[PDB]
Amino acid sequence: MARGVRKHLKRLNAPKHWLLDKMGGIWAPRPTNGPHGLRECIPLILILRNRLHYANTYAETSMILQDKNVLIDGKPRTDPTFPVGFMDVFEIPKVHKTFRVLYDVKGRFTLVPIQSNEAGFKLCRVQKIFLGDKGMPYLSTHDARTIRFPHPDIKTNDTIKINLKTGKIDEWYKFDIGKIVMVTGGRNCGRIGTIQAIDKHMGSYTMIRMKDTEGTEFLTRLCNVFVIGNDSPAVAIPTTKGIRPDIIKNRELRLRSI
Amino acid sequence: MPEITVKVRKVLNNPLLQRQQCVVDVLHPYESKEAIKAKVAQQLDQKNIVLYGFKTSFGGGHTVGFCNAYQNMDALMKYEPGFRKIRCGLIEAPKPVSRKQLKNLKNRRLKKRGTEKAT
Amino acid sequence: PRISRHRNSSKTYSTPKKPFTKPRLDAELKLCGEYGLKCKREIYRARYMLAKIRRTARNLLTLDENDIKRRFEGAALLRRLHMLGILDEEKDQLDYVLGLRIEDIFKRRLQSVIVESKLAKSVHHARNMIKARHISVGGQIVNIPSYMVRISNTSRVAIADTSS
Amino acid sequence: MSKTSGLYTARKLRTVRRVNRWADKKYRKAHLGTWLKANPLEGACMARGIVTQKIGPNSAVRKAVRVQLTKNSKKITAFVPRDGSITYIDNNDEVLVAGFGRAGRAVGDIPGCRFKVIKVAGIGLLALFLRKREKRAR
RNA sequence: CAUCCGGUCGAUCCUGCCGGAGCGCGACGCUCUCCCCAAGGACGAAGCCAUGCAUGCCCGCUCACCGGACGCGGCGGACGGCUCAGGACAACGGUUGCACCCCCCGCGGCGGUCCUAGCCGGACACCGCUGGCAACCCGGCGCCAAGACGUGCGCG
RNA sequence: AUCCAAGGACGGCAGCAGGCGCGGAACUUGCCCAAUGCGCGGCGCGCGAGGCAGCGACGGGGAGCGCGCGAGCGAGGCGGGCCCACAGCCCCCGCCGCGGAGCCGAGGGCAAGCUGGUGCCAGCAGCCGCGGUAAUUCCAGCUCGGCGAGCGUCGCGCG
Ligand SMILES: [Mg+2]
Repeated sequence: MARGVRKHLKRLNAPKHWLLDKMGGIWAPRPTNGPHGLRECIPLILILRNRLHYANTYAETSMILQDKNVLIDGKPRTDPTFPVGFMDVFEIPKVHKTFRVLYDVKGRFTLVPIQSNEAGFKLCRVQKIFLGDKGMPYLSTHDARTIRFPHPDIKTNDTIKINLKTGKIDEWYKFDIGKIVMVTGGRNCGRIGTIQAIDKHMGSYTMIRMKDTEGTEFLTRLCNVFVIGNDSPAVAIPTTKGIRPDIIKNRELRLRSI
Repeated sequence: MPEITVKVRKVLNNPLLQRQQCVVDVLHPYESKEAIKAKVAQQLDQKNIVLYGFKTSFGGGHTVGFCNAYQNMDALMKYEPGFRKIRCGLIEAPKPVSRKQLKNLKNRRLKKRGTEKAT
Repeated sequence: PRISRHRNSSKTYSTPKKPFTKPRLDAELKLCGEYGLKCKREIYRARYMLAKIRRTARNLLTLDENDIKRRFEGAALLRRLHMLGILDEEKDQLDYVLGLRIEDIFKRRLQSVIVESKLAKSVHHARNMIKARHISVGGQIVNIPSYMVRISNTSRVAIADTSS
Repeated sequence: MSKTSGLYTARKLRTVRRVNRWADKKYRKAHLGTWLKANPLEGACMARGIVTQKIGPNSAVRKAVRVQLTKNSKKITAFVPRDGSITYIDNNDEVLVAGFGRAGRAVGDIPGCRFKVIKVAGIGLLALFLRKREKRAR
């Protein structure tokens, strides 16, 4: 048993969806604690070197970050291993590139370019309501954020809209049947659909039944269901409408692209 | 002299690095990269460029590589692997010292106490 | 550990369970003579490939016609076989695959296409020419005798533009 | 019929096979442990020892030698096959001794011999019988 | 990628074993033109060790020398790497829980403190003089620095 | 187990190389942090982690010792490129141009036969068996067969 926490991470043990080459090396970046966890995040360096290709090595990323050339939720970050998660805001004013981090159908991270009208807020999921010191109510979110004195109408599992400049709630979408959702966990990551039914088993998980826009139906547990508006998404989403094609169609598309 | 036609591919702008990304392929069914520098310069100072990755395919017909055009020399001076600078006509390379002797010196120094500038 | 430990590797051929069998020896020698084969490991490689194709075809054939896996795998296998030219274009049923033989594999070798184009005097002459680097498959010169040529490049195998 | 065939009878089948599989001579000799302790070679491919004496329906006397294994200190006899190799072995010479084709059992008409000599002073017997190398150092 | 052959007899059919024929793991012998990939003191000695190396860095504290020394202080050294001795309802693998728990860095919040505040007090390090002992090790006196130590203004 | 100016002091390579012993059995006392990451810290430092090279028939893959009645082409050396932290190495370019196969066996299983020796001796032989004067099986020559830069022997597991 290791006498303390773990500071390394073998490349072969890294999450599958990060898409890291087997021969790249023995080691891989180790994300640091922050807004999101290890298995629900991705480091900055991977976005800035293996995707956008603005850097070729660790050193270039170090210089770019320490020069303060990237903003996260309106705040410059200088850690190459800082974790980037879901429904976050990515801005690079030098090239005027604004992205919101969402999930693709295949179950991997993607950058959705956006406008200036909606980059001042983010959507977050509320999953804990509790009493703090002196008995003052609080709440928490999927990005490790705490807000004091919320409205009583807000309950757990809901979704909250908050300005980037100020962490003040603007509007909240309830968790109810007939609302569009985005799956964010397991075999169905990235699929968009509307709720149809809710079944609860005492002392265990709660299962949600949704129907895609084209009629496909699927299930998952309530721990990975995210609300994105009332019958219509509040934010801009990737080109495809959360439709997971079959193997035949993907093979056809690959053949066309080749 | 078969005229050597050279292209540019995967061109990207790097205002963060103040440089321009480039993939260059040269068709010589070549002048040791020096003339390729001029050719890339005309495609996109001639000394604000550096060429590092250059391989020759089987048969020698096709050769592809990567470029790197910097806005000004100071940006290059700041952003450039040191050994690349030595390979290019940028700086002189001082005679390196073996790390073994450095390690021995460090250990001996760690041995002595107080003022150890003697060794 | 070193990164070299993760490099995969496997063999590519098999040896007959009964070695000394006169008909097999004579047939193998005859095939070497008609294809000018160096040693007997090439025939073993060919049999390995043929066995893989046959096993895949069998497994797909046991399944129902409307099986999604059956459709996918059969389509991929047929596409590969056709692009290689081993199987005729007019055939698109998995059943025909079981009737393939190593000779069809040999006919698509570089020496084969070289000879049937009348570009060479013989299989041995073709091999010796291939070694000296006088041949430009597609637009690229190739010095591998066992290089297999696809349909789209058979019309494009020429003499090296650099050879004397 | 004779054997059990009920749907809830796997335990009995496992026990029966476990008990009855000890009846095979080969399985016994391989998994019992007696042979490994009684074998002077202790499961090794071949051993290094020291020779100490030369001796030898068919009526042909076969040439062999008495040896003592360095790591074991028990005595055995190993038989030098190739012609003219008696003279190539001298008393008190280091040798390497392996086994015949049949593990454990005697081979051929030779009584009480179950090993072979394959090296003397570090030179392969085959390499010397064909004159490839020479034993001028000993 | 569902294979068999020789041996009990004066001859024949069986049971039954012996031997042969293939693959892989290692050791031994012989031999070896070219390229690519690539394991490598584990095999009842977790036996014994010369030699050399494997953990440093720096944001605070400069009347040190001409700021680089040094030392106080902070972070880290509990990660990484070697091996498989021990241990057989244990470890380990899948699946639950803490409404019986602890948790550095980091992220987000919160921040009300009972009874000289234009800024408090004394030390030690390095260092100067003086010295012990083969070596390892330290002693005594002496002014001086803190995001160090101590006290501490304040809406319970 | 070590040093001692004999009163005292000091150690734990199952970390990287190296050495003794053991065994059938296993490599350089090399260079560098440029890459992948870790600690500290702003325009960097350090890392026997890690990378590069050296030995290396554990082993795996791709070519070759000719085709033809004359031309061509390898390996090999000399120089320039490219690559590399520096050097190699692959590959490209000009000049001169080393063509080399062994290990088993020939009664059956099991594909593959001519003289001279010896005489139940010497030896072969996984089994059956040969050798007591043609020895189709030993020792040599010729011939022939198998695989092939690999071949054979020993022990273990699967079949
Ligand atoms: Mg008080």
